[PDB]
Amino acid sequence: EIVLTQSPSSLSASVGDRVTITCRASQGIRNNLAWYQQKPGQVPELLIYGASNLKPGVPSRFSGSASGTDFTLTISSMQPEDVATYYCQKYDSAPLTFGGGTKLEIKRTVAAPFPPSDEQLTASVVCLLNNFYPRAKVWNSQESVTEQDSKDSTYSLSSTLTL
Amino acid sequence: YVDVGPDSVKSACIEVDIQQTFFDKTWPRPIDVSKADGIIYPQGRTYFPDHGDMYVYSAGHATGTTPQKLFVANYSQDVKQFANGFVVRIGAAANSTGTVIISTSATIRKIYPAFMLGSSVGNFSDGKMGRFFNHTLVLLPDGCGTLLRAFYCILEPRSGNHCPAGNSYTSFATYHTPATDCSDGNYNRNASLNSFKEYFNLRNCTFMYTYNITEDEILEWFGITQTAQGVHLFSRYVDLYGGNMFQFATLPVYDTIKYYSIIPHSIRSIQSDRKAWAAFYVYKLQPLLDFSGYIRAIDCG
Amino acid sequence: VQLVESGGGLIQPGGSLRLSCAASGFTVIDYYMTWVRQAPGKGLEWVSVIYAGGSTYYADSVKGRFTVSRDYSRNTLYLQMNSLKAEDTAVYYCTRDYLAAGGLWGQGALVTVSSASTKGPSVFPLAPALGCLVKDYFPEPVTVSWNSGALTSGVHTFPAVLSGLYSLSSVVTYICNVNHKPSNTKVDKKVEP
Repeated sequence: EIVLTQSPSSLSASVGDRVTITCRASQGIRNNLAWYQQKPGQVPELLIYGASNLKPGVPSRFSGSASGTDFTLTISSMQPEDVATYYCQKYDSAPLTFGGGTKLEIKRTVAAPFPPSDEQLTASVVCLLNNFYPRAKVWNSQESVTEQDSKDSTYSLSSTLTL
Repeated sequence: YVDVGPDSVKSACIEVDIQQTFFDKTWPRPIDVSKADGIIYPQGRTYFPDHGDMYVYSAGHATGTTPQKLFVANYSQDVKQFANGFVVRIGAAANSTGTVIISTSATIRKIYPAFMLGSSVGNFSDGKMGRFFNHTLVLLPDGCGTLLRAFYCILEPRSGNHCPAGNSYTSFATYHTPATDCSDGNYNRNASLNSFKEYFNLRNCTFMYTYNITEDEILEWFGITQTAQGVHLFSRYVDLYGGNMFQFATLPVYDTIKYYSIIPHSIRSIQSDRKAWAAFYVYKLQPLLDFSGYIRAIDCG
Repeated sequence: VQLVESGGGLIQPGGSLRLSCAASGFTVIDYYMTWVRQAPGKGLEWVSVIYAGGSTYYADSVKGRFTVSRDYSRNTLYLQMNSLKAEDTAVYYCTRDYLAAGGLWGQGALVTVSSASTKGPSVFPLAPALGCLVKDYFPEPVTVSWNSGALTSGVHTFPAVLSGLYSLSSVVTYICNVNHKPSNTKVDKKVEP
């Protein structure tokens, strides 16, 4: 059975780079491979149909490439806006198998950056720190290391300890 | 190269079911010479074929609410030869009782023919015949039987599901729906064109001509010839009930025509909307007259 | 052209559910349509496909439990789920055929399969950097806004992290407006200096 292996699963980009992703398959799918873009927090959207053709909605910068065995989704230039998760799909036959979505990022340097409420006095203690990149260890708790924000320039962390 | 519009945005051709046992219907009707049937009037002055071939168009499968997959026959696998030509008979057994092909019976209605004429024929990648190479001349009815388009272009098969260059392909067909494509006043003239573009991509179109036809229920005859000057179309405007062909258009086709193909048709209708349709006949124009003026012919042999 | 979905909520395991997708601007019978789910914190997954012609194909992990169909008169797309388990908790979508399979996409519907009873949140006062902490609510999500939509900049809302009860915070740098639809609760909280 045809398996769709999308690599890399995590993509690190800079201020200057051209996105290049591959999608290995174990059999022949004609050219019925679709590349989707999903901005996190929203429903995905279609980028390229046929692995080389462009959607009228999307611009011409995100230019596809040929498909010998692997399928390359090139992009002319890297911009702060293009941070999403890119997915494969094979609409060639009945099993329309997906894969993994590749998060993009924008380059930036290395930077550094709550008593419990009286009604519950349970007791929860939280700590705050913000505006750092990359994705820092910080005072029984459930640490919530939040994903770097959609800008990828900055984000914040917050974790709670319950007494 | 003319502009014909965009192409289909669908990523998968509609499923088609092919059957022959339910489509092999015996309706024997020979041709009588002394009937003024398929007799081309001489051109430039005022003063010829037999059971023939039969082609049936049937509505697709359906349920109580939503229509199911299409239903065609193997009228595309078989490929015939143009030779001198052929004579076209349409609207034969209308105004009578006929089955819905798919016990149930209804009144028989009229249908119009679509043709694909070319010189080089092979077969698809799967191994099924019916592929035309190089330039091909396509005559397509449009507007629910109130228009005729005729274009000259190359056809590129598509690689989607059920499409000629894809997976699980049975045949390519034309379809239209009566609820949306056909309406009073608001008729759609690009329905069958979109159904054709669903399967094939039209490239390098030299010409595209349109002719307007009035709705009727009249038994009709048609023909097409090729000479040194070009392709002559032999129909309606001059004679309507006598069945005598006359010229109305010359098409710049200079390559030799050697093969022709018929394109099956279907209508997306539910069980309650099933209407029987008329068989469409084509007779070979083997090279082999009483006047009234119009002719009203005896075989020498 | 647009698609709007409905029919999601908390369900005990071993029970059925239905999801409905309504389409505007076209007809369902023209193009094939796809049901695609996405687990919370996991990747996209293809649940089912229905083709023009009533040919339906389902995935191996959902075969024997889910069913896809459509209604012509209402222009609707239906997905029925039976013998549900905790694994089938995700956000589902209906998608329409276009240049590719997923050309049009939808809005999404969250389905939670668990036995825990529904409970509204217990918002807590701010601790001034200031925000309102939400605790012990079931199921997700809670919509959090500040100053009745006036505050949008500086708002960082964190996802809920798990007694199997959700808890989260929303820190800005002032009134916290939190709406929990499953419990039909709306809480407005004020901050102290």
